[PDB]
Amino acid sequence: LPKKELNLYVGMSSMQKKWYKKILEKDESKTRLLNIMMQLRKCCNHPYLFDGAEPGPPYTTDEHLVYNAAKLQVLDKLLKKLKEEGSRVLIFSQMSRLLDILEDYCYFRNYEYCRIDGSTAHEDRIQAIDDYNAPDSKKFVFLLTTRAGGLGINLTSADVVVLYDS
DNA sequence: GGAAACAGCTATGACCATGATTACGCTCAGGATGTATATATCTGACACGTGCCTGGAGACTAGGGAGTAATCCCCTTGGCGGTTA
Repeated sequence: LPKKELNLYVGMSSMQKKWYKKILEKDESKTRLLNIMMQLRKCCNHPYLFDGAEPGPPYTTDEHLVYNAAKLQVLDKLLKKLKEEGSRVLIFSQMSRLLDILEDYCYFRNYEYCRIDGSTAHEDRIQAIDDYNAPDSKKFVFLLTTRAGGLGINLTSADVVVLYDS
């Protein structure tokens, strides 16, 4: 059985277009751009990563996060579809900090999962893998990094794997 | 009927409360003192004219400092992963 591949070209969120211009035109201000590569990469990845895109002193946790994000709207659609389809999904990303927001947004949707990140533990890696690969595991999603997570482990219990970033 | 025993009354001392007195401080008094003020008058120093002259300001040439292009490559940068003190 082969594998399918689709590249979900989604438009960059209009809400963060303010800050994306604020990065291109150097408009928010008075910070580093020593690696314009990464700065645009983080804005390409997620807006709240720039330390002030989340204005709330209580830091509200609601649909605004998926609202202000370009990708998570398609993610929310695909998570709803794959939940009914029973697809056991794996998510890969580069920024461990971004995964915190996904961990927070996983809490919002109340999914079971296990978060493996660079330098979590030794026994925690084993146990989180076991719970995810446990038979009939309801851990519908699985947070994982890119350069720390997928270098030899087998996840045949899963079928669909999604990249947040390239 | 007498003696003991207890109870109540009385007085006195003790202790606390109030009144006065005093002393000390201070804040007014008042004196002492030293300071500001004004004024009228010297006077020396600062400002200004005069003369002069030599640096300043052009005027002119020439030759390499500075300026730019192109090139490159090494290095700083940043995020992570995983340790541990």
